[PDB]
Amino acid sequence: HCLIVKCTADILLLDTLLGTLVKELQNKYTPGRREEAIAVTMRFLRSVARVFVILSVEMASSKKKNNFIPQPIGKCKRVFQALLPYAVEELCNVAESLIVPVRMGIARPTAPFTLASTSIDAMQGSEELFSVEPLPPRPSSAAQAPRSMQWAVRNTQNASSYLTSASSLARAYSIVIRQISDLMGLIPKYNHLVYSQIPAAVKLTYQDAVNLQNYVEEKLIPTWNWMVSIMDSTEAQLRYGSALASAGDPGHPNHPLHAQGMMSARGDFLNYALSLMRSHNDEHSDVLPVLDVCSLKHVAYV
Amino acid sequence: HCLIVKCTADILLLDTLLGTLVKELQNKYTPGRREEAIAVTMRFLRSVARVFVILSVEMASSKKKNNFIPQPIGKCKRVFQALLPYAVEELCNVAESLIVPVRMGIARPTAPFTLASTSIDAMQGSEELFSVEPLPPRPSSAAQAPRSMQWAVRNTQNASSYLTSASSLARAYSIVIRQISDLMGLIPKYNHLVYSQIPAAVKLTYQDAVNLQNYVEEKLIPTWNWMVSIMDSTEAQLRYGSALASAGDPGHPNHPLHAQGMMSARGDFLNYALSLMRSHNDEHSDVLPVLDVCSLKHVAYVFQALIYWIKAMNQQTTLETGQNHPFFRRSDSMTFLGCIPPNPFEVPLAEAIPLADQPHLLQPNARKEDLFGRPNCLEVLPTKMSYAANLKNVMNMQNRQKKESEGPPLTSFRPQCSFMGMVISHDMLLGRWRLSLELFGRVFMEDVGAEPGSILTELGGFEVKESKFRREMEKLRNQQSRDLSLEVDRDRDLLIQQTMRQLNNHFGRRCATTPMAVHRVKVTFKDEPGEGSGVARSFYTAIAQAFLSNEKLPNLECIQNADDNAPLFYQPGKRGFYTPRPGKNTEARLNCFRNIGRILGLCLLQNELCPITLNRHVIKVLLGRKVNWHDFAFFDPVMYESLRQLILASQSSDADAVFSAMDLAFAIDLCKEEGGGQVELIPNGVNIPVTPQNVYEYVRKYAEHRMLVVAEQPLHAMRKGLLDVLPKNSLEDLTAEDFRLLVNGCGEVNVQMLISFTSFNDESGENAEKLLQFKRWFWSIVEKMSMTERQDLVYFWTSSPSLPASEEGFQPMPSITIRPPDDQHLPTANTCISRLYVPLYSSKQILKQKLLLAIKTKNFGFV
Repeated sequence: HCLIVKCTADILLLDTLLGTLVKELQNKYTPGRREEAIAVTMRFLRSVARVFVILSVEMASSKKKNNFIPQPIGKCKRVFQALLPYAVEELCNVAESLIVPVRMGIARPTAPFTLASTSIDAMQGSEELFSVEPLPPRPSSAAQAPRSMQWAVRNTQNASSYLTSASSLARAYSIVIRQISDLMGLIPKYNHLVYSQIPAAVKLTYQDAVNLQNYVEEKLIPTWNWMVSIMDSTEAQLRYGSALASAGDPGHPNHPLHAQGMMSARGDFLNYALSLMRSHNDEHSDVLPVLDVCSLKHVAYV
Repeated sequence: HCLIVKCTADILLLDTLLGTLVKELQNKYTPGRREEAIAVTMRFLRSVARVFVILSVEMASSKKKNNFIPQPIGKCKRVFQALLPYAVEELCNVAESLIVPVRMGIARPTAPFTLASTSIDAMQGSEELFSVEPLPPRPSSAAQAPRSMQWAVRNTQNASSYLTSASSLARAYSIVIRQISDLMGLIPKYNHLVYSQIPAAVKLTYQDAVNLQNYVEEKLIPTWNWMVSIMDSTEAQLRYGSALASAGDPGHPNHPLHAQGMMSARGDFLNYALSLMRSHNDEHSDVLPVLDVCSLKHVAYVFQALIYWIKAMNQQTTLETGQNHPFFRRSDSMTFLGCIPPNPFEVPLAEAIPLADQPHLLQPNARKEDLFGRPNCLEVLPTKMSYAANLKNVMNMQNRQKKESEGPPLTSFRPQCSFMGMVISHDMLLGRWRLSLELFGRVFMEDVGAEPGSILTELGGFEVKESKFRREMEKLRNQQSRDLSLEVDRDRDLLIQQTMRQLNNHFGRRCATTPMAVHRVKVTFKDEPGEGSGVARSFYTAIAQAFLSNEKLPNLECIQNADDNAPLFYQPGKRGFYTPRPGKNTEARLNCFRNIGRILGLCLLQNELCPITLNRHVIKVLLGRKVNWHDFAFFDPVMYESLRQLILASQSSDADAVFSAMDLAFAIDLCKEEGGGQVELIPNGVNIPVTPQNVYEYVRKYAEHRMLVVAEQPLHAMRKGLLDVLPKNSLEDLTAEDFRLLVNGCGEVNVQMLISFTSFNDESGENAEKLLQFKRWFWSIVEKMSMTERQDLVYFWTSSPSLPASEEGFQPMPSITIRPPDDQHLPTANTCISRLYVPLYSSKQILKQKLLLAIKTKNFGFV
């Protein structure tokens, strides 16, 4: 953290560190040293990755497209560009670890927070998170939808919440997927975009690009299946509700274009449970599917 | 719907329908008709299943176990019992469809709702849901956790919500899993439970039961994997946090026992994300894992239901001088969940039972693990914290296991659970997820514990048993309109004789074979005939003091008209704690003891404390259940340990020489309080030497004789005395530790406990700050009181010294009235309402002096 975020007037230090790692990774003529260097490198890269994610999540994306891209994050990109084949693998694992609590439905509730606009107020939050000692041992002693789709929305026709935290983890996941794609994007030009840009970086070859791509695809299959299955199910429910809106009579008070506490709530819940049970066997021919899309913000990000 | 819920005065209609389906399902001789009938039947059954689930979800489970089981739901069960093999399959599919929206994390938010108590208001909601026309075509035009686990809870150390709907779907899922298990439960008896019960039902055979079971297992594997992986991950995080709490320094502000908006929230979220990323690669060695369990209510419901299934299967599966002899085996409370004993002959007494080592260590809400000493898919512990690796390992382990009826009639069906593991018995799983279970067993008890026979109640501590205790004792109290009245002196000799004589005249003029259930117990003193509760509390105290005194008794033969003067009780062994002294064993003595047993029954019936501190083996005998070597530690810890050392010496290379040098024989000295002299443990025992090979018998007979043979008649008398007042069933809930909390309450006056039950009233008219300073003064004085002075304070304030072990222990609650400022007057307490009244003293010194002088003026008048 401190080398990257707090040397706010230098870069040669970081370059020296990377040059050292690269030289030792190429120390093929010394026995064991190769594998030792790989193990060392990976253990460093996961630390870089944590620093990178924390920063990226805090800094608000500029809605005017600007190259502000503050130097902490630029430095992170430089590391990953210099150590590309390894950086890709560790990034897959960070991505994977961020999504699973949401993809299994487990995650904690939290209150919401504003993304930080200034570089300074973004950076400060990470200081208080990395300025830490291990515990000592015991002392010696949303624009609104059109009418053809409004029926499918929970609408009127701080405290913590589960959905806040589910959403923000999906937001965070997207960043890593973009960054992995970007690094895969550099590969064709790399025999130029190493030597014309950076003092030292890892040599790599077509065979390696193949194996990286194999690895990257595998790590995405679970989240892909989860996304696809939910999307298909949602699109089906929407299109059916539209076809019924065409064939049915808008004079009826239950038509999608036309449309107490505890018992109304138990009504809502029972309508939902009954719609769920019906839908499983296509026993649902003449009433709108019970649905709300506002929960699905995490699949939208993914 | 309408045939089942609205024909509220008929059943033959439904029977006719079922008979028709069954006949056509057996129409094998007509082509195609068979398959047509099956298709028809299934389409009907799914409709029945919807009706059933809707009803079952609405009707609130009766917390008193009742067979109300309203006839709509009974009819549903009849259908499924008549169409069993098909009913099972469709039920799997309904279960599956209910869980997936939660198991994928997708489900809608909703507001909460109350379960319906009456049958009527349950039924009405379903009417408005089934009274529907299809849309026409267009016209032609939570008890709080202990400190070792509090760090893992989001706690303080209508709108819709997602969690409401996630939870209620899990609640609904459990019902179907129970019902499937129940139907599988009927299969062995079915060739009787068809024809003896219902006009018509489907014939089925052993071969079919096999295939049903195959089908049912498969449909559960996904939810099983999801449950298991999350549980392992949770248990790992809990156990690691505990190990760190042991090794770390509690002086540090980040220790689990020691422990802005947007930025604090972004703090919380970042702490969580960082803990998540760290945990995946075991890069998490020196900070607590970020966790909250309150979200996990849906896995709690699913877990409870999945045990139900395996537990039912297991019921189908089950249908010396050795150290292995039952005397030496660990007993009630001691045998932990799926555990094997820390052997008492290898482990020090001090270590084997920290409660038997230190008797004052018992608390109402202590963890059972402390008191009795801390204890392939299941053998390897939940080591990894990451969710994902546990899931992957679960699937790999599952892959390891992957890698007319001829012969048996249904009555011979031998099912089990065998997949996921080779054999599961629920004790193993209660061994594996021990902490998660215990934590659920505090946090979710009000809700998941309301399921019928919910496994959480088996983790129910003292207060669960006490919740039953009030209900049973008040039920036994309110069934009778006849009081007990005792008029006694304060003098020890007169007090004993008068109490026992009046108890015999009350007992004997009522039927002596029926328990002495009474409306109220009333007591009046001679020359002070004030009456009722506080007087009776002062009496239970004083009569106990009279029995425990080292002074000589008056002749107990005086009690027969309704010398064996040895003191009634003595302290065996190197405890402060009592067993009856046998005296001359005359009938008059046993008659007295039989009345003392009645006093225990009476105090408990009234929910009043009796300060008689009896030893564990005495209490086990009173409960009517077996006494073990471990209870000899409760008889005499120093002798138990010395005999353990004698057994360690029997395992030494010089044991024959050491036992020769000790000169021990099968004869024991008894103290005067045990009847005195030297007694043979076996005939001719003085001439039979103890050897390293007979020592196990010697140590057994030594312990058995001292705990039981010495006092068998006093014990027989007291136990008869307890049964003379209370019915046997009331003993069945309790071990001696529980009986201690109910009989004696908390003997240790925990000042924080007393604070939480105390209310303050003000009559002084002085300002809230002076009142709060005076309240602080009072509690800081009570904190500085010795335990004796605290016990005297509660005795002065209430006419009893022990605190009740709970809120439920108080009748009525303790309270303090602050009176106008006066430094002359003393504090005074109406013990018949357990309320103290205190002047607003000008200084803490005067408050202390006046309070201590009052409670130490032990001659209390019975207000």
